[PDB]
Amino acid sequence: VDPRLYFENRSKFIQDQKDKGINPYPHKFERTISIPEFIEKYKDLGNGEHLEDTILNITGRIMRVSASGQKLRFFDLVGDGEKIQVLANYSFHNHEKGNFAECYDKIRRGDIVGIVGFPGKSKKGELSIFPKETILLSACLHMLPMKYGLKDTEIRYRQRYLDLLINESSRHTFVTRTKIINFLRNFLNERGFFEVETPMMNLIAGGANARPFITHHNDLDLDLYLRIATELPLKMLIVGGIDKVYEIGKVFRNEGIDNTHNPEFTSCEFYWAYADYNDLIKWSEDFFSQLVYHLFGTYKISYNKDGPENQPIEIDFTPPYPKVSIVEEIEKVTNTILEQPFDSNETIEKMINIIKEHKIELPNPPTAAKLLDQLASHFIENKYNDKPFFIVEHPQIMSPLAKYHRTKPGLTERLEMFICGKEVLNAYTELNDPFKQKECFKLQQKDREKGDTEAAQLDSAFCTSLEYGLPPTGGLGLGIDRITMFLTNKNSIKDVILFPTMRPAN
Amino acid sequence: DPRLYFENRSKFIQDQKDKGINPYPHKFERTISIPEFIEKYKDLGNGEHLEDTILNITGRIMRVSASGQKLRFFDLVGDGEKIQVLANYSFHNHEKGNFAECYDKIRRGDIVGIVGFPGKSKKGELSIFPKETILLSACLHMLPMKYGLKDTEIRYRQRYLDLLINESSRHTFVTRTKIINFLRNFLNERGFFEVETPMMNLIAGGANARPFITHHNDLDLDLYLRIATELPLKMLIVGGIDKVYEIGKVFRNEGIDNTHNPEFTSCEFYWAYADYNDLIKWSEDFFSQLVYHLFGTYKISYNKDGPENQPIEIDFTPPYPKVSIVEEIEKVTNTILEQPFDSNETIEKMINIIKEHKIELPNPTAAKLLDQLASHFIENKYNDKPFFIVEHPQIMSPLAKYHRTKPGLTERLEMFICGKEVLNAYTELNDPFKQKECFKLQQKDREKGDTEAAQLDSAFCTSLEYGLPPTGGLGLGIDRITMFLTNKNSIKDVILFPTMRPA
Ligand SMILES: O=C1O[C@@H](CC2CCCCC2)Cc2cc(O)cc(O)c21
Ligand SMILES: O=C1O[C@@H](CC2CCCCC2)Cc2cc(O)cc(O)c21
Ligand SMILES: N[C@@H](CCCC[NH3+])C(=O)O
Ligand SMILES: N[C@@H](CCCC[NH3+])C(=O)O
Repeated sequence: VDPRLYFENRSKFIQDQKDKGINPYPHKFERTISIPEFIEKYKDLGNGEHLEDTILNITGRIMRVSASGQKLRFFDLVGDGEKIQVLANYSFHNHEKGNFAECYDKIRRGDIVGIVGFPGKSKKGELSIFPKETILLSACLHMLPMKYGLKDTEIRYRQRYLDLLINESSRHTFVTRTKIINFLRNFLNERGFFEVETPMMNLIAGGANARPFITHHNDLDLDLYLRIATELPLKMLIVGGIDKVYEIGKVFRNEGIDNTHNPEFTSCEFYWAYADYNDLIKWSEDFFSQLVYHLFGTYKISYNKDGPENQPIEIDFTPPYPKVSIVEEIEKVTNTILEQPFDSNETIEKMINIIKEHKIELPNPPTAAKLLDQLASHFIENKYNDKPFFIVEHPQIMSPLAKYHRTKPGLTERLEMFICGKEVLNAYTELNDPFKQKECFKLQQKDREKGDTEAAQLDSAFCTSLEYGLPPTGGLGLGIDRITMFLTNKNSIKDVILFPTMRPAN
Repeated sequence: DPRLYFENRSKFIQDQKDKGINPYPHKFERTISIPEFIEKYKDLGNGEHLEDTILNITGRIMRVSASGQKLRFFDLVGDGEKIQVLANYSFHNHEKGNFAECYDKIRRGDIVGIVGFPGKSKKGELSIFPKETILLSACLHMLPMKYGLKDTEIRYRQRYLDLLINESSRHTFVTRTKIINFLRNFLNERGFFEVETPMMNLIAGGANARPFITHHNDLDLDLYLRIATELPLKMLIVGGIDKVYEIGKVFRNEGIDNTHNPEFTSCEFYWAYADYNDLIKWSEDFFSQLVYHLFGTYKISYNKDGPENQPIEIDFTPPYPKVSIVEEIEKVTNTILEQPFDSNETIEKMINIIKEHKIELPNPTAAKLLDQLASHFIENKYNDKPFFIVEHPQIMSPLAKYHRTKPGLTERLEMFICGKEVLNAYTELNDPFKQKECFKLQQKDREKGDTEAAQLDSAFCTSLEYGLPPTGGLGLGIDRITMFLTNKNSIKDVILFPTMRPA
């Protein structure tokens, strides 16, 4: 009933041990077997069968406490996601080491224990460790929460260690997460790609449309920005001759937090010399179809799109995926023509009016790209939940770094894969002409002058590298935390990050 | 003069745009790479042409030469390998353009798309014989030669130029990536689990270092970049992930030199039920197996005093020497450092030792004092082999478990190559009551003006109360390890883009 008193009592227990000799936090307990190795080694065992001649050293944490009297104690020992029962029988206690009840009366739920004992099955067939001696390695001073206590509470986030022990689903989630990354690292390695590291602190934060973080180095007396993307120095490396290059790492964007946006998230971006939009389309279908089959043995997975209570939709990752041109589909759904230039007063007022007619949010500032972006967000982004699908060939006012379309004026060779209306992949044929790049950086600075503080600044060091000749390349970005959300059936980005960014408890 | 060169090539590109031809074509389908090309056709004798194999080649032209008007030669470099291109007036497809006009425009550094056949020259240099050559992306500047990158900062700002000219820089970052590749699989074979902890936190803990500050606007919240991955990894051990690690960047806001870049790559792992001794063997196993994986031997050549002096042989054969820090300082300085080490007297004693040896007084707490004594009297004891500094005082190690038999010390180890700290490990402190004792001690030395004194994480202290099992944790400095395995005397030579001033 009273956790504050429970913790105050256990604190006295630890100090009462030190006064009366014992050390409650010993340095080393040489373990002999792990609990998973234990279950494998002795699961194929008969009912009631003991092997009291094989003595083993095993560790773990107590998570269930019960007793069938003063002479038989029952526990649940967990370790590495698995579990065995501890069957402490008074007959098998090494009495030279201490009194049976005095030893086990101290055990509480959460205690980390070292056990010397032998393996066997119970009468009912429960595979158990049968201790000869049990020594406390690291006591748990607090009361562990119940599964109910964490269900719709933020303790999973602020106290992830509780979530990792109590909920089996949590360990499963993050084991899947690093399997997603393990797949992608080798998927690129087996294809001749070269993993690198580009700085996260920069004089200018380019590569995306987002407000950055700013820090300060004292000894240099220099203001550095946290990277919002890895796009530019990776393209500088293609110039350097590394024709197959990529990076898996954290990027930082100082903007709103919600179920799809954590301030720091993991991205992967690879750059592929002598590849284009089509290769990036085929790559995205190849990788996602194989990523999903690698984890599930199927191409169709089910996802609770509307939360856990409501029924799930089924997502079919089987290639090929639908391709939807952003301008012409917005055209069709709205029955209008977006005349070019898309950034003209006529086309901007037009889009303002169709945003106003449908009572959709007006973006501030009403830049032409944000109008198009909200139009695409409100009209084409949730077109398919049955499968992933590509929104392609964005106008050049939206894609300052994408190469212009080879047969469609004003558009780019850009693609974007969505799952359940959530952007998960960004790719395009790279804009490799320094003459046309400055015009998209100087037009972005004027967009910056209108209050669009996401409008990309002028990186000069990157512009100079374009002047030594960037070969025709194709680059693609992956939002890893979002891929993990869908592939682990979680509705929040806080559920696929170990320690998400939270409002402080003060 | 370069300025005129860039402007001619700049005007040259605009001429092509007005003249009709696209100077930056969208797509050239390559059939074969330059590495595959050498592998596929290395064995051809001097003079043979397979005129039937019409191939599509890519690369960067890095040499221009001619023999009259009908013969043109270039060096096509790609993926670190180089082949010849022999353009001859007979094989040229005259339907696509004039021979001389097509090839007079190609200059050193240009990205081209060649369609031709494989063959070896009369002198026997493996060549590609184009029927048609297309400029895919032009080099507008003048690329320097190898000497243009010697006495300059250019390698660090324009790493792409260094990678394109100095063939050794490409070897170093391949080695850097192979180092990390080996370490990840070394841990993964032993059941370790890779995670990613926050880089922005309410508190910067896990090391004795001053952090960077930043601000998240929507939350109106100041956040510190992580100086270590230590504390959030240990709370994951509490969560039941007994073999956890993270290979990533950490940020420390201090001075820059040849072994300090404000952001650097570390690897920390945490191994429950292991100890000071298990980590000692892990370090010896890993560094011996890593060296052998790279070099086929346990002995390395490293120019400790630069390429202008004779190098030394680093023998990574295990085991490595272990040296106690307080014991050795006391022997080498012929003094007695008494406990408490942060007592006024032995603080005054260490200060006087530094004074009569004429060493610089650290901005003078006992832990900073001890660190200075170790740096000048211990840390260069062994250069021919890596060695461990062990059993540090707890005054220095607030997160390390106290030594089980040596009072005042901890079960800590630091490994050094050529006097550079490259590894840090100890038996983790898991008694939460001793932890807050050590964190409150850091605040007293923080009150004396220590920017690098650890502030207490209340989240982390609460974590140990739920029970942190006996654990041994270790930390690697990836960049510094990369330096010694690539024979580099600066950390900037192993970081693709080191932190530097604006141009
Ligand atoms: O995860 C995210 O996805 C990216 C979008 C992602 C699409 C694929 C290419 C890389 C970028 C956008 C974003 C913003 C933010 O402030 C926080 C976040 O977690 C994310
Ligand atoms: O390279 C470095 O190594 C680490 C020391 C290294 C020892 C082994 C464990 C990981 C940390 C110290 C350091 C500080 C700094 O501000 C910039 C830097 O580049 C380095
Ligand atoms: N850096 C991009 C991803 C790669 C786009 C294609 N080069 C982004 O932030 O979305
Ligand atoms: N975080 C430590 C490395 C790990 C030490 C053992 N937990 C450091 O910065 O040196």
